[PDB]
Amino acid sequence: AGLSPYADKGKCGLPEIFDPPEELERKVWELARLVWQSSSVVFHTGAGISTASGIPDFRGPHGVWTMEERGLAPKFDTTFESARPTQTHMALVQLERVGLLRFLVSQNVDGLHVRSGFPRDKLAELHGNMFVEECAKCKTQYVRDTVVGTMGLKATGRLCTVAKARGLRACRGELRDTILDWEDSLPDRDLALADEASRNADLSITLGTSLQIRPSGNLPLATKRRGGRLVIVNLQPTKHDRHADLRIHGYVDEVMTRLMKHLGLEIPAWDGPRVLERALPPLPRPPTPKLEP
Ligand SMILES: Nc1ncnc2c1ncn2[C@@H]1O[C@H](COP(=O)(O)OP(=O)(O)OC[C@H]2O[C@H](O)[C@H](O)[C@@H]2O)[C@@H](O)[C@H]1O
Ligand SMILES: [Zn+2]
Repeated sequence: AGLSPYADKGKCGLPEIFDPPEELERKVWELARLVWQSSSVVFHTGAGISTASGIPDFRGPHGVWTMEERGLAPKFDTTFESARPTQTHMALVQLERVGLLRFLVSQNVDGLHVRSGFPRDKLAELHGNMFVEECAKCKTQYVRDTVVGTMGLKATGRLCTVAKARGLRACRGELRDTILDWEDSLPDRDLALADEASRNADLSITLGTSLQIRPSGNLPLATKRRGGRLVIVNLQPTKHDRHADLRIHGYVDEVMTRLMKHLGLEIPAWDGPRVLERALPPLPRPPTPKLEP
């Protein structure tokens, strides 16, 4: 970690919980009905959906902050550039393709949602993206193929190339990274879209986040606030466990694989990094799912 020293990293290293198989099976069927029936589905993702790609989380038993409390560095089985989207990442791509996902709110800086092919206009990256730099003068973002090279909103060394003055010159503004440091204000645009999506959802589903950061972790509560349903999928306890209508303790890849199977949808294969700015028009709404035995 090349971001500021900071006391309050929240509750780290709590034990993991696994729902027994009968209960897990019933819960994922309930999740499948909810997703199928709801008019406006918002997913909230954190670091737990990228552990299967080899990227450690922050507050899990081997998390970056957990290990830091005992002086150790975390283990990175991949670099950000070489990380591959998980089944969860690709399941979200497909749910968006078939009109079963309205918006995706992510706290992850790992760049995997964009790189999986998920459309940027349905994505809020609340804490940054290691691959994205932004012009300090005109606010244009650049999605790079490789990590921009700084963190904590510093200058990257590159300048903005967007044409200005009838195309007689470039903006030349200073490009800076988008990775927030501790206590930085969230990106205005992304937060406002995320809060709007949550405020108008009838279903919010959280995946692999302990929900300990504010305001990011409080956004799913806005769904519950208007009488919509809240689902939390996580191995550890989360801050907002007491507000969930449905709580699922299991491997997020297991949950999402079973969910897609219940919806009658294939999880597509990833074929290398993409960047999709705007969502395509949806595929046909899938055949009506079969229900639980
Ligand atoms: N395969 C898995 N399946 C289900 N749950 C999992 C899995 N792997 C890990 N978990 C759970 O996944 C959860 C991940 O929780 P946290 O580690 O706090 O990550 P955040 O995304 O909420 O952290 C938010 C910000 O805080 C930081 O400062 C950064 O700025 C972050 O952006 C754990 O509770 C694990 O049990
Ligand atoms: Zn610019």
